[PDB]
Amino acid sequence: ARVSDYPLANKHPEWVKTATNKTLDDFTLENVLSNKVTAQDMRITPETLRLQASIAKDAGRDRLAMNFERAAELTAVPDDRILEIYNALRPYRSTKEELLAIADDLESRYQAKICAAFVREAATLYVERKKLKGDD
Amino acid sequence: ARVSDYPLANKHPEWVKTATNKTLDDFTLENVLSNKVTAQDMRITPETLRLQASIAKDAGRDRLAMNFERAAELTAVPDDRILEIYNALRPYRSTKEELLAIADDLESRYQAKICAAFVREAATLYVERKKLKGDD
Amino acid sequence: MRSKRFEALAKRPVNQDGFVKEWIEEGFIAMESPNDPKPSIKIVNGAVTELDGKPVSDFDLIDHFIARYGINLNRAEEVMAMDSVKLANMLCDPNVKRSEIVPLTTAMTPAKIVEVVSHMNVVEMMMAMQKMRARRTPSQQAHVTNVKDNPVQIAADAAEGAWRGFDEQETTVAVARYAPFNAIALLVGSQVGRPGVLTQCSLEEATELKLGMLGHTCYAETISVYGTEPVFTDGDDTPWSKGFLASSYASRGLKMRFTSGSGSEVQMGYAEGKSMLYLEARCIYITKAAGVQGLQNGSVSCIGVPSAVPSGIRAVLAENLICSSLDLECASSNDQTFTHSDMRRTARLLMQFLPGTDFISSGYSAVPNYDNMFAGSNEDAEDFDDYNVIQRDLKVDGGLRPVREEDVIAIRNKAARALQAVFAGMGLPPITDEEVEAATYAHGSKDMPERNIVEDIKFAQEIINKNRNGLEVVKALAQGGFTDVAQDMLNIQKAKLTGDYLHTSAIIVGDGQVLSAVNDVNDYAGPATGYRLQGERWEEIKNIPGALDPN
Amino acid sequence: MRSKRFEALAKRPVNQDGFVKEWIEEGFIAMESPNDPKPSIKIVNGAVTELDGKPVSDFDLIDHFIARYGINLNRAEEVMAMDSVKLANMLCDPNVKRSEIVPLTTAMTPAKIVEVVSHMNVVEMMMAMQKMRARRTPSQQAHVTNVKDNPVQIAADAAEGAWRGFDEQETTVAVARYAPFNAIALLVGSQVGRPGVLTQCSLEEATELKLGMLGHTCYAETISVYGTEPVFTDGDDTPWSKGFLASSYASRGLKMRFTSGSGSEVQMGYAEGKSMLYLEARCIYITKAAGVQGLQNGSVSCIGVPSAVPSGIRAVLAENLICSSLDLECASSNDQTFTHSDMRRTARLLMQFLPGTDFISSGYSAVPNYDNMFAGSNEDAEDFDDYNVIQRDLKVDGGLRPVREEDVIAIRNKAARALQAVFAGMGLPPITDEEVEAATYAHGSKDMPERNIVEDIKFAQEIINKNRNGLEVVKALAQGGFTDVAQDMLNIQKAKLTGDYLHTSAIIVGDGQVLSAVNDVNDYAGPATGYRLQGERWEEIKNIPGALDPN
Amino acid sequence: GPGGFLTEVGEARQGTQQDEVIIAVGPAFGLAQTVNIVGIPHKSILREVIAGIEEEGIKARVIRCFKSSDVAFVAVEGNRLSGSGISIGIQSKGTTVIHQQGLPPLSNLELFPQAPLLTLETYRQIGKNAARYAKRESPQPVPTLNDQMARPKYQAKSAILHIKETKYVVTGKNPQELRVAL
Amino acid sequence: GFLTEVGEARQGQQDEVIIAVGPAFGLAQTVNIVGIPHKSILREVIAGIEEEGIKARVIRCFKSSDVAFVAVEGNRLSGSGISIGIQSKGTTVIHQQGLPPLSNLELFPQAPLLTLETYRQIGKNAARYAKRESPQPVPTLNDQMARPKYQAKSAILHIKETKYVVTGKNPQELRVAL
Ligand code: B12
Ligand code: B12
Ligand SMILES: C[C@H]1O[C@@H](n2cnc3c(N)ncnc32)[C@H](O)[C@@H]1O
Ligand SMILES: C[C@H]1O[C@@H](n2cnc3c(N)ncnc32)[C@H](O)[C@@H]1O
Ligand SMILES: [Ca+2]
Ligand SMILES: [Ca+2]
Ligand SMILES: [Cl-]
Ligand SMILES: [Cl-]
Ligand SMILES: [Cl-]
Ligand SMILES: [Cl-]
Ligand SMILES: [Cl-]
Ligand SMILES: [Cl-]
Ligand SMILES: [K+]
Ligand SMILES: [K+]
Ligand SMILES: [K+]
Ligand SMILES: [K+]
Repeated sequence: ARVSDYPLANKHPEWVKTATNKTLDDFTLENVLSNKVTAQDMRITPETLRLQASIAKDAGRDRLAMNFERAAELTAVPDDRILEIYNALRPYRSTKEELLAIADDLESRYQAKICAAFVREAATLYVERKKLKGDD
Repeated sequence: ARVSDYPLANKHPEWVKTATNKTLDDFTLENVLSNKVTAQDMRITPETLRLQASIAKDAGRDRLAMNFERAAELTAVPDDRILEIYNALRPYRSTKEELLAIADDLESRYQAKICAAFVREAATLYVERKKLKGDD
Repeated sequence: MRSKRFEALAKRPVNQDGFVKEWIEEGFIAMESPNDPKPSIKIVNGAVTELDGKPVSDFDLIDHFIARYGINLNRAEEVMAMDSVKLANMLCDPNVKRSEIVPLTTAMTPAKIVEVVSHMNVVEMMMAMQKMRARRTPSQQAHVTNVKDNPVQIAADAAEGAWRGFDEQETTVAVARYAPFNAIALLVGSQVGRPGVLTQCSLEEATELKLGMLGHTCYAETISVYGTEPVFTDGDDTPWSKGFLASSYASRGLKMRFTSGSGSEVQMGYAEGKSMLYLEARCIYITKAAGVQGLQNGSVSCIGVPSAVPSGIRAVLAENLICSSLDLECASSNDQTFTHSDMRRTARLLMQFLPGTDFISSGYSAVPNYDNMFAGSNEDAEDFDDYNVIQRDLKVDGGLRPVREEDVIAIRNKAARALQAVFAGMGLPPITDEEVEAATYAHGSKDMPERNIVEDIKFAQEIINKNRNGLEVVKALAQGGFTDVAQDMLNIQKAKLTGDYLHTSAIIVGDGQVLSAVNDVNDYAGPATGYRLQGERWEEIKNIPGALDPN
Repeated sequence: MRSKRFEALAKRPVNQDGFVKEWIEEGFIAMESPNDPKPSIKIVNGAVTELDGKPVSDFDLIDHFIARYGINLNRAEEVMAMDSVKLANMLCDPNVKRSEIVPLTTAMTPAKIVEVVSHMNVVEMMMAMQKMRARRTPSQQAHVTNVKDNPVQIAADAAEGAWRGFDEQETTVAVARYAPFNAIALLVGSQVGRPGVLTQCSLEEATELKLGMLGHTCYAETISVYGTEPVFTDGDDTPWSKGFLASSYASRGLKMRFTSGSGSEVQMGYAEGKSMLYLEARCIYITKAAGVQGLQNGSVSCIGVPSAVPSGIRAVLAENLICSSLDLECASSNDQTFTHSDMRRTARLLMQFLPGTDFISSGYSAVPNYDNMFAGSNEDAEDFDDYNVIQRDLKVDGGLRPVREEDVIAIRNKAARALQAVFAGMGLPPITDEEVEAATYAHGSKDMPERNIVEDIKFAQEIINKNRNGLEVVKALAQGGFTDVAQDMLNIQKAKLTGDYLHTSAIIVGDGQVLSAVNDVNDYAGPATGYRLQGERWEEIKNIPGALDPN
Repeated sequence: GPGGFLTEVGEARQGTQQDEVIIAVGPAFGLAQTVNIVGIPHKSILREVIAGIEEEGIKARVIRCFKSSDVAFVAVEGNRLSGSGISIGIQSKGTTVIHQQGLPPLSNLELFPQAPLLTLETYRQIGKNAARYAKRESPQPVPTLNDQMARPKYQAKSAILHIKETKYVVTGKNPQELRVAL
Repeated sequence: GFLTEVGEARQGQQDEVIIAVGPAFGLAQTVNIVGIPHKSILREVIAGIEEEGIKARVIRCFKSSDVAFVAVEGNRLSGSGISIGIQSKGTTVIHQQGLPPLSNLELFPQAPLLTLETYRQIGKNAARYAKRESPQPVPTLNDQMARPKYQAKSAILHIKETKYVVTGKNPQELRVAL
């Protein structure tokens, strides 16, 4: 997609589906009140994030697009697990083995390959820079 | 003179004399106390002003130079006559003839040709724009 | 015998401010420090072996993150060889396009871009900022807080701030357990005042992400990064945890920016002997490297540190300029108290107000400063009329507008009634009619009845513990007499499904129209080009209270 | 029921200011009026036959003077043919030299250059002003007055102001007959504070020239010109009488500038339906046409007129920029009260302070504003510490410096003692030791003993009527034990013999050295070029009172 | 026009006796405006100026001037006709000057350049001092009134009032002696 | 010299609150940022705890000078899970085991505003949290000029406090002079 395709809401509302194949028009007050749509339905998809990454690249923002690609992978990870992985990356929280296990989980369960490499990289550097459990 | 000749006080002090042919080093504290020099002696010359006009020209300031040329002529006019002529040019002070007489006197006493022409130019326009005595 | 002249001067508010002499060894120097490294880069087999004098064997986590993710290595050597004076000239030259500069700055090292901007005076920096600002239209962000965490007051103040022109609004908490109430009140009030205003609640990082996951915020900003490794560590993060956090927000469809700012490393005790501006450049490159679209900087909460030393307010403008020059959205501070002097705080604000940034202030206080729970802003609600007058004096769009008292009363009253309906529908501790009336006419929490704080924070934490989400708020409004506000709240939630407002500088204006640097690209090319205040927007700014019609 | 928010705002000082809606028919509009003429010039036989749409047959005295003397006809067809947007771009482009622009701007008609600068925002105007300013070094001018015309206080305040950094100082009179005393006191005190400071006494024109002829002033500035013929007439001059007066000053070796400023024609009742900026352009071209080297403008004493209407403070910067672009010294106002608000007056000041002009202020009040006989300045003596702090915050040379109380006491005391010796030597009504002490420690005239004003003005007018000249002051100092001050007074008089300080932007610095645009030409070419605050001057500005050593 | 209290009784003639002071009012004084810039009535101003002149044993004569609305030039027309050479010029908005024959038009003996600060007591003292100048005394000048916020509060209002005053200028019309209804 | 070490702090039993002080508290600095003596500060915090029938146990922490991490090492050792962290310059936090390190139960983020009455009330509230009560939070103190007056001084005091950090060294129990 190009800059001219942005914003999706104003140019291509029909490009936008949710994780449960609902559309933007499905989210009405009537459908919220009747529970025809719920919070489970209201979550951005990896396809939408990858379309926005395409627009970011067309806008000259390659790093923003890389962020969107990592986010696309992370849509498959549940909220509680997202919080667990974020906390494990904070200083002195994790053993190296725990970080490598998170990376293996990202790759083998959620196919979050970029995010898994990102965590493996942190693991290696947390050894060198002494930010693992027991280093404080 | 050119801008490389400026300031005269540093580059060419000997180019500066006063109305009574005193030089800058004549104005010492002791010469003032002994009345060896007086206020009559402390007046800029047309020669100095015409030098500064040439410097103004060299600095790209032709109108400033023309002001300095008028000022050179006016050094010859006594203080109280300067004030009389200035006042005569203010609105509703003079008849057309009174301004033309001032111009002719500027030339005959002081050879102030540029200033005399300036006064005649004003006199002509004061008729058209009704700024003579009796026009208010 | 005293000089009465000096006795008069000693009483002046500015002489209550904190000033210090430069202290190089501990980083108490704003910019242009002798301990700062000389710009350099070396690359072998596509990987950085040296960064600003430091070999890769000595890299800390910040060096590694920037060297691996933050610099375009294909042009870094070429750009390093460029004359930093010529680059600074290009920055402020109206005839060098923004798109010609971004490929150069994104190939610079942190020390290099600091060397570039340090050749500039503040006039040159402002001239460059109006060009490098990513979004063509400037905007504004407000604080909405009070010392009681009173939710009725937050809703009313938020409606008023939205009505005055703020496109983002921010709350935070005196008592951390109150946060879900503060966030919901801010969101409801903001949508009442102008549907589309984006809202955030600034908390501890794990807490703020969870609150956003439940749908009670629109975005996050205070996602902090730091310029030395020991300070980053006491900030309870690394570049990798903060980069993962950034992508986590995006994966929930939530807009976010980082926050940094000169002087944080001094305040937190480990400047590593470096100037504030050099360390801040490291923070800006961490933000770029993480793929984060924007950054709140300009010292922000640590403004007492650069302001204490020479050229500190110039350094603050410089760090905003580095941010925008690296093609990041800049929410440019002007949000935190540093002086007792009205003259001095106005000079500090004008550096960003005059050229315009993506958010001229990243937290103008929309409440009187006694209620500001970020310990006071550089502007507050009692400055609203002055701010509008200066817009009109200078023909500068500062993002705000004059408003009518009758309109503000009505919008505050509607916001308080809407929140009353939410609390009733969600079985939260009641908002009384007396409180609705008080919030309508209040200046701040001095004018509000006392609430039962113990009961409020019990129910607020139950929102977290029971995972009560934003659709409960939509339903409560829809079923409590506010179907209009319910629809606007649903529309704000629907913005999280499209990814549109994840892009650089994105806000939501008008009829749900996303406005970002993508579709509002800054195209500055000198006089009579780029953003110009004109048309109906200029008519709005001219119409200040008290202008007598002389004929 | 009232909103307490609006009750708080209604009490703000800014809401005491006078604001009006635009009134186009009477010229109550700052710039960009529909009635302003479009640019045009027709030249036949080397003479202008049409100027900005007006045929020569419709010319008033102002048109005739501008058309005959004020426009560089040698580049007039080229610049008239150039696009005004491109010209505005050239003004702020750091790589288009001032020397390349001046031949073209001086060839513009008044409406043309107004059209050019009206394409600019204030950031662009400041970017241009730092380049178009004639003198490379910025300077500063102060008021020294009090409501009693107390000469002892004037001498002491003048010494302090010179010590703080002002290179020009200006007095005027509550009672016009006091003027010779005010002028002598100002001159003596200024030379005590810093030998070389230039002094003026602002009076009715014929009175002021006579006072300068007697040697009791160094220069004159308030040599007023006006932008419509009926207003010029009530100002008691024509372009020809003011041009003759300009040459009269030069013929006595006295530096002078004109004064104009937006809004005078509205204040004096005849704007001829034109915007303030267009009429002010006419005033700037009258100054150019007269061959006068410089101009005080930026609304000056009529600042309540443009500030009342939209874009008035921007227009004030525009008229300063027009002045400098026409290769005139610009003494850029910031000398007159227009607001109750500290925020508002700081924004108005920074427009000139940030880029620098030949005199950033043409009348910073060196006394508390209650003593300011120009009815108050935009800055006064109680702002001295704020002004120095902002210089340090922004690394901007505003022309002033921090000073020690002990030094100011000593310099004020020496000035008061020197004037006491002058008055004794000249047989004037005595200055008592009590008055010397009072002036040493005064903040203003509230701290001074009452003088016999009737006796003072008797002897003051005798100075005029008996033509008592400046050498009497020199003699009295020398005979009363102030040989050094006598020498410095004599040196000031000697500067009237060389013509050197008659040139564009001239001041006298250091050891009698003239510093003007001729030997200090502005060579701005972007970052790291032109005037930069650095070295010992920067060390001086950093050393503000209260900066604690941190370790 | 409402509030009228000034009747033109013919062209003012030059006084010959030295024991008079002329109060010269601008062309709109007491006509299109009946109060000064802060609402003091023109009748009360004139009452006090007249009373101050007369209480010094000097006669007060009132004229209206037309050729300019500028208060200096109004006063100058008055000082030409005043038998003492002393005049007081008063603008509708309240600005006042004590003038003297032989001085430059924009010079003066005393000047009151911030009309918003003048009280009825000031106006009486202005009349007293003018009469004392007519008696060739050197009176203590009326104490200086100066308010650094007067221009911020009132300059725009002053400009608007003066624009309105100027509409009553009549080129070439000599001053008219006034009969005062007091 | 009113604080003496009595050995490594051990895990608590459930009727106690730990006051965890920073590594320079009562040593290189003996007053807080506005001159209140550390001895008086601890006196009032302890007295507020004991007024509630709860025991006060004071420790010094070394691994970080940050008051959140000082309080965290206190709440892991506290038999109630409740701790009070105090920096030399006076910043104070009531913390709770299980919260994120930079969260808390109550926070006092403007040290210049605290009085000895505030410190006594902070101890009182912590002891009530230890008893699983829900006390009214200590009223918010907020001064928009506190940072303008004191942030540079706060930074300098904290730079000096930070010199006493010791990586890897566990907290030491302190005896408070009578
Ligand atoms: C604004 C101002 C002007 C303005 C407007 C004048 C106008 N006629 O509209 C401008 C800049 C054009 C101006 C010019 C002059 N001014 Co003037 N002016 C002031 C100033 C700074 C403030 C007055 C003000 O805003 N008052 C508040 C308003 C609300 O009250 P107001 O009564 O309506 O104010 C009016 C009078 O002040 C009047 N006015 C202003 N200046 C003068 C001078 C004279 C002689 C007279 C009769 C009236 C007059 O104009 C104002 C607007 O209508 C005063 C300083 C002060 N201490 O007050 C000097 C001041 C009064 N002016 C002075 C002088 C010397 C002059 C000039 C003679 C200078 C010259 N180079 O020719 C001219 C006179 C021109 C004229 N026809 O009046 C001196 C008077 C000294 C004395 N004791 O006699 C003062 C004290 C200081 C100064 N040097 O500027 N002035
Ligand atoms: C300056 C400031 C910061 C600075 C300095 C922190 C530091 N450790 O040096 C910066 C910007 C780095 C910062 C970061 C954070 N802050 Co903070 N901070 C402030 C602010 C705006 C002003 C405090 C001040 O200047 N006081 C005046 C000085 C003279 O007194 P002082 O006692 O010396 O001040 C110290 C404390 O305020 C302390 N501090 C500051 N923030 C925080 C947060 C926590 C949890 C703790 C224990 C201490 C602490 O740092 C100051 C200097 O040492 C306050 C607002 C307020 N209402 O006070 C928020 C505030 C206290 N911070 C807060 C938060 C949430 C945080 C973060 C957790 C946010 C994050 N993204 O992680 C981090 C914590 C990092 C840390 N290790 O402390 C919240 C606390 C909410 C609550 N009730 O728990 C507040 C109320 C508002 C806010 N959202 O910013 N903060
Ligand atoms: C107010 C919020 O903004 C963030 N914040 C404010 N100022 C800075 C700074 N200089 N550096 C890093 N983060 C900052 C913190 O997260 C704080 O809690
Ligand atoms: C203060 C002195 O400066 C001059 N002065 C001040 N402001 C202006 C203006 N806008 N136009 C012309 N002259 C002015 C007058 O001479 C006045 O007396
Ligand atoms: Ca913010
Ligand atoms: Ca001046
Ligand atoms: Cl990128
Ligand atoms: Cl020229
Ligand atoms: Cl220093
Ligand atoms: Cl610089
Ligand atoms: Cl308008
Ligand atoms: Cl513009
Ligand atoms: K946060
Ligand atoms: K930083
Ligand atoms: K003058
Ligand atoms: K003008």
